[PDB]
Amino acid sequence: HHVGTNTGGVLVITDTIIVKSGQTYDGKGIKIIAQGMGDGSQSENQKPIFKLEKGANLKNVIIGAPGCDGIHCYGDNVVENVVWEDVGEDALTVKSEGVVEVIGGSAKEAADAVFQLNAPCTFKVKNFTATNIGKLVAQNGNTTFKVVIYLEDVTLNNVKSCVAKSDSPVSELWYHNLNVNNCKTLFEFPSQSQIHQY
Ligand SMILES: O=C(O)[C@H]1O[C@H](O)[C@H](O)[C@@H](O)[C@H]1O
Ligand SMILES: [Ca+2]
Ligand SMILES: [Ca+2]
Ligand SMILES: [Ca+2]
Ligand SMILES: [Ca+2]
Repeated sequence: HHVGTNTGGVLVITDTIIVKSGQTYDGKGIKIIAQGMGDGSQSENQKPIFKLEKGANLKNVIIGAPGCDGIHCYGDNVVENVVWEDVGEDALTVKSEGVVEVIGGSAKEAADAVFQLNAPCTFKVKNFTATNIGKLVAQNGNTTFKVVIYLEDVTLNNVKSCVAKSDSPVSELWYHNLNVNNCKTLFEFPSQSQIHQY
């Protein structure tokens, strides 16, 4: 496990990092601390640490407290080996349509949702651990567009509300090698038949 060459460095930022289409931001293990962008509370007007435009990728960062409004993803994004040490309002939001994959990494201390889906998308969480969270995935409340969520090799500990919540009857959640400890209720969807294994 060659840890990255920026490991032990801390980057203090005062504005959102914008990653453009076709660009990959590779932090090489850098820890990011945002200043002036939010306190990581549940206040809904914090800034994102990263804005990933459509077709942008992000890898190998640690997001330190304050988690602010985390990572905004505008579709067709891969987010690989990102560690949220203390999730802010949420960890990652899907803001526009496309495929978004979170592969590797982990999240801890989400007072409410880790992943927030606000546009129709295909959303995959793979090889991921999260501890002390309200929900792993939430589709924006009272919306009825379609998301399809895949949880593959995911381990969850201490889930206060549920693994995933959606108010959309057309949305679907598919899981494969999902391990959950200390969780209220697994899935808050209009019908449990929207949830499938594979
Ligand atoms: O964090 C977010 O994306 C969301 O959080 C809340 O659910 C809010 O009601 C939404 O409109 C959106 O702001
Ligand atoms: Ca929110
Ligand atoms: Ca937190
Ligand atoms: Ca948010
Ligand atoms: Ca919230």
